[PDB]
Amino acid sequence: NPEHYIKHPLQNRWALWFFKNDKSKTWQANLRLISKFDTVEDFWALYNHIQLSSNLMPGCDYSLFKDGIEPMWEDEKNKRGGRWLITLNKQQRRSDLDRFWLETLLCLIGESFDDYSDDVCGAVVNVRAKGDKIAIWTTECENRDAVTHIGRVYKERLGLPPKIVIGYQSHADTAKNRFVV
Ligand SMILES: CO[C@@H]1[C@H](O)[C@@H](COP(=O)(O)O[P@](=O)([SeH])OP(=O)(O)O)O[C@H]1n1c[n+](C)c2c(=O)[nH]c(N)nc21
Repeated sequence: NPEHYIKHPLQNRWALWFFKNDKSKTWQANLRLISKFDTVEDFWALYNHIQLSSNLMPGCDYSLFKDGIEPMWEDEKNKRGGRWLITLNKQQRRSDLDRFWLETLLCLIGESFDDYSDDVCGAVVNVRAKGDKIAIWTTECENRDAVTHIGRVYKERLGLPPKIVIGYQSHADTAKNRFVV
């Protein structure tokens, strides 16, 4: 009976990355691979072992990306892409940051965007004194149907009311909203 002893494989293998701001080093040198996983059980083992985003020192990031995609604009799968951005105020560090981030992780590993989950590259949480950010990165900023489907599903999974609007920005511009939902 395979069900009783095999781990549950995920559709993709994922890599978790950590960034710590250190002014001595370049941005790329501050980015480090923590580990990879490709089962539900190994996901939770990693998540349960690491700090909540709300407990990270200001200036740190977590990134969860499909194995083979580095969490940087320069990666072949990100250079023509962009991000759905969730901007948090300082009070939301306490109320929403960790629950939004875990919901974002599950959207990725559970492949929650139907046919368009293949357009997903990964997600990033930035812990910053001026206000935290969470973002889902996708591979092609010109694929309007894929980008807007991901954005609408993401907004509903986060539980954001219609009085909130979230925006999608291309990395080429970051390096202006193209879409809003
Ligand atoms: C070279 O500087 C860039 C960014 O200007 C710098 C800060 O990115 P970042 O840490 O995303 O900005 P925040 O601290 Se949330 O603050 P604002 O976005 O300015 O409100 O971090 C570097 N950086 C940030 N990212 C995401 C990248 C990247 O993908 N590739 C490269 N080459 N650099 C990146």
